[PDB]
Amino acid sequence: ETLNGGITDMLTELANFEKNVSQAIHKYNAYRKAASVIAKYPHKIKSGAEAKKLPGVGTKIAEKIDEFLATGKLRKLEKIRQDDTSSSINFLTRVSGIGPSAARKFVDEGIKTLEDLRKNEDKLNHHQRIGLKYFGDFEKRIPREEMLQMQDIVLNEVKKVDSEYIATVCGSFRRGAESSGDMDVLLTHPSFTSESTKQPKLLHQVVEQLQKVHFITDTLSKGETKFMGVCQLPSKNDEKEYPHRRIDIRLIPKDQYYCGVLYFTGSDIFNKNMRAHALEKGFTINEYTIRPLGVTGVAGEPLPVDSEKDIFDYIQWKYREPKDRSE
DNA sequence: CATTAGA
DNA sequence: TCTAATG
Ligand SMILES: [Cr+3]
Ligand SMILES: [Cr+3]
Repeated sequence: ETLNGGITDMLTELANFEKNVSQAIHKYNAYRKAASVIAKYPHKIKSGAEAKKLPGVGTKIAEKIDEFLATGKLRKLEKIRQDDTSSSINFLTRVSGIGPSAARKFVDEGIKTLEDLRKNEDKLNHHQRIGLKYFGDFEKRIPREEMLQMQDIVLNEVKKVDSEYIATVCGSFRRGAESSGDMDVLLTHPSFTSESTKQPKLLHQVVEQLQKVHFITDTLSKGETKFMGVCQLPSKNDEKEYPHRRIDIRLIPKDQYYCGVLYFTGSDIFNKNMRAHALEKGFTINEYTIRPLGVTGVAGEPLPVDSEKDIFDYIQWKYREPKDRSE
């Protein structure tokens, strides 16, 4: 957690580079299990050799460790951090829409900067276009004060269209967070569960609603169960307009909400931990359900859920307010 | 780890 | 169809 820091961070920097700037999925995979393993190790790595005893730890990384241990740096690390092309890819990727593949491509093309991207808005797809259009605002945080106002409106039209709609703003927001990065809304309707073969419109209805009133202003991707947009709070009585903000809506079988809700609310650790527990408590938790284990090794048979509570009750735990679902 | 775009 | 990009 800190004894092995520098090794782990250098290592991940090592990993992420083969992954993006190069196409070294393997090398890249390599740096991670190592950076993972050296993370666990309860003692101060003193030398490569020492490290080396480890699992996944090879000659290659070992060699790494020493230079890092010995000198407060790493050239390869110092040469990449410097490398303009490489840099370039790391940069371009901030463009929502831009992944490594694309990054590289554009680079090969000569497109390295933001401006480069403007000059060739053609070479870009709608997504990317957007991305590009909302780069600053996309990278900005979202004040809960704002989280509140958005949530507000959103629950309004939801309700407005059909009063039989259940929305919940999951995530860190849900979890009290003084700030968030994009709002996620979990949706469901009685009229849609596991088997009841859809009602795409279900989703449809609402996005449409949101647009109609100006909530949603773009569309990144609209599907029958998963919309992924952009939003903006009606800039008041002038002098102050709201920045563009990512948003995502999702349909869900009424019959699989709460798990989902439970789930999406995190925190990553709260989940894992709760989940781990469910294993003792003779169960299984996953993003959609909760099945009772059968000694044979495994089992199934999704237990019925009407609230965040059922799941809790199920594994006989203390209801944890989302506030303190931190871990 | 599943959903969407796109070519 | 496969491939990329989000989450
Ligand atoms: Cr990206
Ligand atoms: Cr998200």
